[PDB]
Amino acid sequence: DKEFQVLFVLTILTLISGTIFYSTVEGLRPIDALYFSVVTLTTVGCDISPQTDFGKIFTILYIFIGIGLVFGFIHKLAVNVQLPSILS
Amino acid sequence: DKEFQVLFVLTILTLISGTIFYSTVEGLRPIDALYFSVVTLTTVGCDISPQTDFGKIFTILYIFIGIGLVFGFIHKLAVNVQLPSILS
Amino acid sequence: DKEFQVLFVLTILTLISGTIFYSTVEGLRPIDALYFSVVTLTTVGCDISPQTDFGKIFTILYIFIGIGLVFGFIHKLAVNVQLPSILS
Amino acid sequence: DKEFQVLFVLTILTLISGTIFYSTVEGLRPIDALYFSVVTLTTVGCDISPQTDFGKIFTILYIFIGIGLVFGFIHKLAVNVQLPSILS
Ligand SMILES: [Ba+2]
Ligand SMILES: [Ba+2]
Ligand SMILES: [Rb+]
Ligand SMILES: [Rb+]
Repeated sequence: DKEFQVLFVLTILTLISGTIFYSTVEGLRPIDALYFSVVTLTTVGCDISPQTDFGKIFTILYIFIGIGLVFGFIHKLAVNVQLPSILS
Repeated sequence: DKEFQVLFVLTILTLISGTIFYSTVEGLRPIDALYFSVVTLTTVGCDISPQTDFGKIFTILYIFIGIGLVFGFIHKLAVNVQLPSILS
Repeated sequence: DKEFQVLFVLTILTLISGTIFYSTVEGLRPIDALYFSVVTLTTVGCDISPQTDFGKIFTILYIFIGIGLVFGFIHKLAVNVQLPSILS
Repeated sequence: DKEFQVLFVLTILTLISGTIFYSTVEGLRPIDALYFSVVTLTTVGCDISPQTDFGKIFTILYIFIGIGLVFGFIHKLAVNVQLPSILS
């Protein structure tokens, strides 16, 4: 699907931005930065929190911007891929 | 859009109320109070929990009143604003 | 509203059940048990986790049963109360 | 219902996969592995985070694949089963 493709690409770019930011500013390992971005944007959350004020401000903006996109991608993956394969 | 503007203003006022409350009652720094309000209303959560009973009661009420508004704002941002990707 | 009334009553009974359970089995203070039930059923989550296996099993069942009801109540409070008052 | 049964079976299989994985890779007790899978897929979250990189990668993928199915099961339970309250 085309819109699923654009949602996938935007989700990947968002997770890449989060990885880069949290590895630079918060000094996380790249895998830890990626995990934090993922559990944050899916609203799972973890015991980790940003320590710098820049990290906290960016996390607020990142949450507000990326929750909608990550969950649009999850919803489209569920409704246009997972449902037909289940029907099979 | 107008409804988007109402939702933005209400979200800002809700986060301001949360910031003021958690900086007064829970003694958090204002940036920390804002971060806690944001991660609470978006259901992300963090390792911080209110220590006073007043903080806990206010958080229960704050969750129930503000989750709907915050996620309405996120949805309207993602749909009525976050679609310039249609310029694909 | 009638269905809003039944959703409110069911949410109150669910939070009461959670308060009683987590104050007895997990030894929490009643306010702490109520706060844990609230942040759990709204998927906010907190740093607290049940220590007993009974608490963990009950929490799994409680999550699955009460997320749908708590969020039906939140959705109805947003759509049948908050929206018209906003329009005013 | 039949779709409810498919969703229940898929949810059980997903939680079983999560239990097995988190008990092997992360060394959790089986009850703890099941609890972590449940609170992760429902987006509640807990103070536990995977310690191995394999655990983190698997959790990212597990979140993205299972959130849709788990919440479809919760919705179908709450709507097609949790309405005997209509006997009001
Ligand atoms: Ba959620
Ligand atoms: Ba948490
Ligand atoms: Rb959540
Ligand atoms: Rb959470």
